[PDB]
Amino acid sequence: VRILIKGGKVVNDDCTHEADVYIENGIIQQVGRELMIPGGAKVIDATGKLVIPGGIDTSTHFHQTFMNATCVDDFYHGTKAALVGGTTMIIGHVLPDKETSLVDAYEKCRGLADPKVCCDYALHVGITWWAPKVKAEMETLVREKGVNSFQMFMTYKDLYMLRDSELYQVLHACKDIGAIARVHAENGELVAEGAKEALDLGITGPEGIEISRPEELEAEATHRVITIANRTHCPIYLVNVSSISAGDVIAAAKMQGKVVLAETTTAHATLTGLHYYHQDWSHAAAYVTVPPLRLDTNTSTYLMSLLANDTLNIVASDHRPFTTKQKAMGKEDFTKIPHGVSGVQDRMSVIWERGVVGGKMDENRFVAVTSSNAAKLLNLYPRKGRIIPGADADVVVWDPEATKTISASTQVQGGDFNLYENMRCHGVPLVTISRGRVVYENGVFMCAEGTGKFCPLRSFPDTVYKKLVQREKT
Amino acid sequence: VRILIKGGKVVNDDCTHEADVYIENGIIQQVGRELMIPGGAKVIDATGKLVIPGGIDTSTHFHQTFMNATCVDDFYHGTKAALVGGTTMIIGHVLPDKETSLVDAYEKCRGLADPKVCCDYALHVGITWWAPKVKAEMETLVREKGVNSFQMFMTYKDLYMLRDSELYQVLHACKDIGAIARVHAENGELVAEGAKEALDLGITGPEGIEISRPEELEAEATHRVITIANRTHCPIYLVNVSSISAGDVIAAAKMQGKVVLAETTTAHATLTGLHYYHQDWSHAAAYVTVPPLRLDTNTSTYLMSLLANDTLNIVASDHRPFTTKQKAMGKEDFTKIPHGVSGVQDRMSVIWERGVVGGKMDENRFVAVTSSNAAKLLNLYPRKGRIIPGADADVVVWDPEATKTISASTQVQGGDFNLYENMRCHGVPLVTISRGRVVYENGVFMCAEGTGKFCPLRSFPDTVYKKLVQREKTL
Amino acid sequence: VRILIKGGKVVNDDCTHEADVYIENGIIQQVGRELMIPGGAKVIDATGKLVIPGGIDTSTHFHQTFMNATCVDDFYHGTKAALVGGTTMIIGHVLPDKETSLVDAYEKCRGLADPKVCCDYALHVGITWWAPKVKAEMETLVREKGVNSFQMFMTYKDLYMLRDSELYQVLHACKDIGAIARVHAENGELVAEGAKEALDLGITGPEGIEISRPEELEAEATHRVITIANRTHCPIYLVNVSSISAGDVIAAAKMQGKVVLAETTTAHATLTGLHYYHQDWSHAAAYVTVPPLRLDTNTSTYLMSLLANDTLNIVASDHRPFTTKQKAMGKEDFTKIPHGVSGVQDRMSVIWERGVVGGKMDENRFVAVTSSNAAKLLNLYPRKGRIIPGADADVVVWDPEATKTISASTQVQGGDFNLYENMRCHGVPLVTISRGRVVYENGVFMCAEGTGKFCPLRSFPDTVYKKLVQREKTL
Amino acid sequence: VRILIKGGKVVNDDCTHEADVYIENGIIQQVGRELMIPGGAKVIDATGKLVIPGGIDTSTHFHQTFMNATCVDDFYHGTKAALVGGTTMIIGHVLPDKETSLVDAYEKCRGLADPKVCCDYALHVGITWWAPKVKAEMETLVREKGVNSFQMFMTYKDLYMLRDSELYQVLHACKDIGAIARVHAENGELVAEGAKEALDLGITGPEGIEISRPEELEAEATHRVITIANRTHCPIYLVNVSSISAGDVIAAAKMQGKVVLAETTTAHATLTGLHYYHQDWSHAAAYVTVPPLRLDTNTSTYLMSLLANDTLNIVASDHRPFTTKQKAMGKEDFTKIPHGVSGVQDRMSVIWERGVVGGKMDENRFVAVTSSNAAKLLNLYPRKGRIIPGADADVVVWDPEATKTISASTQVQGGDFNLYENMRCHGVPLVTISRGRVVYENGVFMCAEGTGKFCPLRSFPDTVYKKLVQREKT
Repeated sequence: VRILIKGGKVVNDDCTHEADVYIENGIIQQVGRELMIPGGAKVIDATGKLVIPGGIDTSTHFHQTFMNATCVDDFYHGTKAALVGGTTMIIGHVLPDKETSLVDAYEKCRGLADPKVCCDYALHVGITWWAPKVKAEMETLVREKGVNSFQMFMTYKDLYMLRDSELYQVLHACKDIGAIARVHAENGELVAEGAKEALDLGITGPEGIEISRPEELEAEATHRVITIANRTHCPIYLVNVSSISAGDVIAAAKMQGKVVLAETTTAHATLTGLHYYHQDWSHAAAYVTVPPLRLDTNTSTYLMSLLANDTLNIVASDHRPFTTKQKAMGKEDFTKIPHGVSGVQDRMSVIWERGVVGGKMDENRFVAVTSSNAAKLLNLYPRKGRIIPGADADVVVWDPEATKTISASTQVQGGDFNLYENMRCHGVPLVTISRGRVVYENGVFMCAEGTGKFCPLRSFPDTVYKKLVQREKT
Repeated sequence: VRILIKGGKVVNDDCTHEADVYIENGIIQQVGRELMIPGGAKVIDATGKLVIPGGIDTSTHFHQTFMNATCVDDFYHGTKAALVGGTTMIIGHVLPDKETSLVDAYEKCRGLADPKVCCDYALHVGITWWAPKVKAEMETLVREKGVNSFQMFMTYKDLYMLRDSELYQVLHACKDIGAIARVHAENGELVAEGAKEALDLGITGPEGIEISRPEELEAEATHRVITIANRTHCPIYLVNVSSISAGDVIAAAKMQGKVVLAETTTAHATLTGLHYYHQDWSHAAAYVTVPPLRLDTNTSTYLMSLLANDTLNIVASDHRPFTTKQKAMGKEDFTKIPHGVSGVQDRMSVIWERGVVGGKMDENRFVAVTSSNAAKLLNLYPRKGRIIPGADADVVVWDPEATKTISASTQVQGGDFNLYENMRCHGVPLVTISRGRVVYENGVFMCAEGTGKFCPLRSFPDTVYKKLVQREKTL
Repeated sequence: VRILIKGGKVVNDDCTHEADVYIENGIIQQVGRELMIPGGAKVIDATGKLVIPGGIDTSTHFHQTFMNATCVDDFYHGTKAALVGGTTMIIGHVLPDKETSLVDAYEKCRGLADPKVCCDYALHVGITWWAPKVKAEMETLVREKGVNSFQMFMTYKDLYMLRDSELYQVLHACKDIGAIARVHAENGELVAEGAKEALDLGITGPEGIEISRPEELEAEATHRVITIANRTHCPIYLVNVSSISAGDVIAAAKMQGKVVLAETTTAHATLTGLHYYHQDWSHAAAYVTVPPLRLDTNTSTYLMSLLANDTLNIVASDHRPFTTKQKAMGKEDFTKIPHGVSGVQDRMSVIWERGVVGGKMDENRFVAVTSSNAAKLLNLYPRKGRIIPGADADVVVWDPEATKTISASTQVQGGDFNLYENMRCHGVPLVTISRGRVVYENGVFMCAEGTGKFCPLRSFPDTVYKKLVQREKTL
Repeated sequence: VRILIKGGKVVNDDCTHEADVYIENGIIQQVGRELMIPGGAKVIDATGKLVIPGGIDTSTHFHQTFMNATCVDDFYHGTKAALVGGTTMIIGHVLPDKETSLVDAYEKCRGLADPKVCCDYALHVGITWWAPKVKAEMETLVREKGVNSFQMFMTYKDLYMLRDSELYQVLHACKDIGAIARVHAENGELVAEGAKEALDLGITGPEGIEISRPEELEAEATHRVITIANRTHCPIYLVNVSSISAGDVIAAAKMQGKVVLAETTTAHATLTGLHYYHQDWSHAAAYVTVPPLRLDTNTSTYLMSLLANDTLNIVASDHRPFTTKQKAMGKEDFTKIPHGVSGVQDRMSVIWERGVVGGKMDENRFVAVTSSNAAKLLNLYPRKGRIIPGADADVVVWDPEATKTISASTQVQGGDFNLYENMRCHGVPLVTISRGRVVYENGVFMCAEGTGKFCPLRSFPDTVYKKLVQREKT
């Protein structure tokens, strides 16, 4: 399959230039103004369009059972939805139950994904308890199974939560093997007490998700894990950053030279918690995730600014849709509403609209936060996240002058609601190319299940570790 | 005993005015310009002097056995040193070991203090472990043993440290019975790992106390306990605040309306951690306390500004002297150097010198940080911490033109070193009056052991709790 | 006139206690529990009530002509409204035009006020231009006309604005004569350009007042004047603090030990700029003042926390009401809407409701922000701002269980709107006493015009300057 | 001239990879692992070396008369010194006297530089007063004379200082033509009063430079000009940032999405004001510049962290050496010591040593702050600041395992002192290539005067303006 993308502007995270792109055998072969190529190529007319690295979504939960509900999208449907939305790689989550094997949970995931994915992928592994067995398994995963990133929780007391002593040991273990420590930082003791107290106060509706875990619980846990990480000399990556208070902690730490990276989600960057107070229970429940969307109307604008200014590095969907019927497990008790929202298909368009069209960042910074920063952290740059010769041919022809009104009735991602219903969004993937084949064009998707491949992720990504390895020389 | 303090300026925390003060039967009877009094009063000449409430020292450790050493000063010597240095009330610590009775520990302390104290006193009670028996003991102490303040530690893993879940319950229990929760906020897991790591690196000298617990450990724990307290709705009182980082956390919280109070020590407000690097091991060890003094040379100036600005409310000595021989338990392993410094006799003069003479605060703010704020928090204001009619006659005649230079060779407090050696002090107590008797005058102390009394401390002090009643209606 | 206030709780800024208060010849003679007094005193029943120092309102504009409109309330009506609302002292503004005499302007004000005031008063003097004649007039005012506070503006380009070089000299001159420098800190060049730009964009409605001067203009000017004051060593007092951004600058400065004080208005501490977008033009215009109320809904809560935390020291009304007809001068051009709102009668009740009932501060902090801090800054403490023997008898019997709802239809202050329309207030003055006479009781005001007196204000108030003496020795 | 650089690692601001580089006719022709090239090329053995974009020094003052002293380095000697130190482009300053023509001052500079420069260069133009004539001249310079950057001062009352009203008009004028506004932000009224007061207090020694302009004067002016710029919608570029207080202002503004960029100097990033108290007057005077080095021992470490974290974008030398004899004009009155220090030759090595070796940033971030960020701001990226095919052949073979001890006795830059005397610095330019010729190798410099060329700088650099032009669409 030989593809010539003609007439567009190549947009990488560093700059934009007019150039044609020639793809063959899964790889970008040439980029330049006037290309000499063999005849017979599929020609895509990208006049007026931007030719960008396909999106890399660093947080997705295809096929995951969580809080007794099973995500509506499996690996085929999730990756299809990602491609239609202009994302060409997904990183999925493995979440072993406490005191169960990390490797078994990883293998189960590999089995669900390998025969089904439409696009390239890799996996983060959840560290949900600690013991010498767990440490050995971390070493195995990094050495043999193409993992370089672990996910920890400071919340979910009695299910997934790690205590300070255990985080210390975890982070020490991650740095010794060159892994990235992702952490969900909310104070789990206080979250547990807050939910019990909210229920006692008769707050049983979805707004309990906000009331029971005010932002100071995030700011506190964020401060604490950054301190633990600085003492262990481990790089720390905060996830689902949701609040001004937490953002301010991260910015203060970075100011002091601490080795801190952070991700937010589309929803936290663009939506407010007023959705929890909607008159329709089902609408309100669809927005329930953690940390929750905050009521302060300035929060989404602030987080967008931080994404533009590199206080936050990366934006992910955190895609974990449930049906209305599954969400309704919590109809009489908000603590049982399963945490999760839809977004894998929405991410690129929503961030283009609120970020770029809204004047918060430019097109190059859009590429950085949707693909290039992630590729770097993943140790896959410039194989991914960059339009250059030699890179993987994961490419999106992006129409910056098309709008689509977003609606659940027209989406292919799972869920009964779309969080961005009726939003007019001015940026559209016109063509999605994955592994050097057109998989989405003229509004039609086509790609066989299992076409995508697992991409092993190598330890010690320079973007983080070159600096750290140098500090420890003294 | 009838006393007339004539010719001075009365300095309270609100303002200064020229007035005489007449005392009888332990109580200030009159304050005013041309007083009509029965003849035969002892007349003290205070012309050129300031008449101030006696110092209230909210943290002292007389007779305490800690880290295998027992504090040099008992309740007689400690309270005498206090009085000579212009402090007329001390609050002592009780520290029951894990799984042992709080009441028994409090009773033992009362037994050691009641016959020995020279000045009024009360006691904080340490909460070092948690269980239903502990909660019942807290209730007993507040309901009938005159306690209204508990001390907890987020550090000293496996000795005194409470875990986060325990601290939540402890703070709920404190606010239910109207107590103040004092907390020593350093991250105890990180302190434990830092010390181990420092030793493994061959850092065994006194500077290990700094290296092993950098200020981020105090800032993190300070932030965490403020957050816990906010969720429990308990007033929270941070102790031994040592760092810019921690002070900034406290200020950011107060900005947000959180119910946060904070104390620092004389040493933290005036000295730097350079002392840990002194060529004499014994000198360095004498400065070892926790959180440690910080190397950042701006630290003491900043903490003094916060005391002036009311980000920090109160200055204490945290008096817990040990000898060089005792300190030498750690000569080859800094983690065994027992934590504690001398200061109960130095506090008023040193804070006067660095605070008032240094231009960071005026004489009225000096009274607030040395007596009045403490009296309010203890529920003893204006009985203490104010020169007014009706108040207890705990009064100091303070000379703001003094010729003193501090030296260990002339102090009466315990310890082989004085942290402030050779410091020139312009403010000193000329006369100390406690319970309406002169106990120190013309450089001579006289007071019989056991003259001081325990002062039961009433729960739900208004200065903290009156606000909290209305605040609760909105939460 | 002899008055006995019996059965109440005395609430000063330090603490609350049950006590009776006996007044004679304009002065509080006794405070205490079972008072021995001559018979035939007027007895006021204060059981269930709080006895507080009367309010001191540090910013009022009675009789002022401003922006081509003349304030609805003169000195009689303004002071009557004050007294009905529980405020017993007002500080008025003098504002001489550029190149005109400060003294003549002060004398004219004294002429308008002396025969009309119902309560005690004093005056701030505006410094709107600079030259040797001005410096000589400042000196005259402080040396013999009882002024100790000057007001300057960093905005109103070409009307009242001082340039940076002039402000430096003005502040040096103020600290030399021991005055307090009040400053309205918005960037006047940017305010001028913002207004022009807003009009050019067709923004002509009242919301222009917000759009044209966003909070960064106040934060920038606030930072700049603090910096100027620090270099001149002059105490600096920020007025009408309106924003989170400005408040954060002030707090950051105080953290650094700068000599900074700050006032806000009732409206800024309680209301938002949403009022500018009201469908009735007249309603929107009634809220127009500078700096404007801010749209950020967290603003008033934050400023109230700063008042509770002492980042802000004092709350004033800034009373300058205009009618709807006067305000309508700007119906087609918001820049001509004269700046000013009603509030002198509302201040005590509104701050009680949002401050004390809201749980942001307690009753004692309420006294500090409404009288005591002002008395200190004015050099009138404890003559005013404290219920003690010897103090002036300016006293309010305050009912903390009141049934009032605020409405313009029942107010006695001027203006067609009341900013707080329909607000339920639990705290109201039952009795107001001024100069030791009852002037308001049983809902009836009675006081003859001119009963109030000018109170000369002495230079170098200790609360600011006593520190500065020692600080100067280190600089 | 045909050059093959073989065996090294190409280090750009985004990543490092092993690759050979082939240069011909002033331009990088190929980059790649195994190159097919015509025979007869000059071969440089870069095994063990890093192949980097040559340094771009955005602030130099060759031939400038300032404070009645004339800089010791002219355009030949300055640019030679730059090349020996691994900097291949310099941006010089034009500073018209108040009420004199901007264009005449630019033309005089062009005349001094064109026949003398050894390396490529361009010029910033000082706006030292304001009137309608000045605005017309700005338009001319941008339209016709290859200027896109103006330098303003908030200090030097009565010589160069602009007042608030004049800055407003200046910044409005700069944004309308797509220029960058560089500003030296110290409060000039307060600086003037502070120097008068210091002298009155009998402080006449070099330490007066600190005492008379404490950091709050910078923080205040920095806050103010950022506010002016935000109101005018003009990009603002702070220069010679020197203090924690000012850095904190810049970081707070960036957090809020304001369009703020900032530069520091080598000396501010690495040295403290204790040098003002040296026992030798001449040593102390050599460090006198503005804003002054600060006494707070944490300042240089903090500013280095900010350079690593992108609070500060760019590091320049601000090279303006004077002799001991010229500095001594201020022997009895510090206010007459002419402001200026040597550094053009030191910059790359000092920042490599303190930045990279000290573990504050990695090698890629070193390239960003020494060349790539500047190229972007200058509208010259990726022509400069990047090793890629098509880029200008301005390249340095950098030895990361060589130390040189810095000493004035061995430098080629001007001045009697070197601020970094005796510093052991572990990174060395082994080879400097400018315009595709070797100009420095085996420790020997060779390049004819006038070989370098003026590089016109085009208006509206995307890195700043693409975002801004979008904001003003609403």
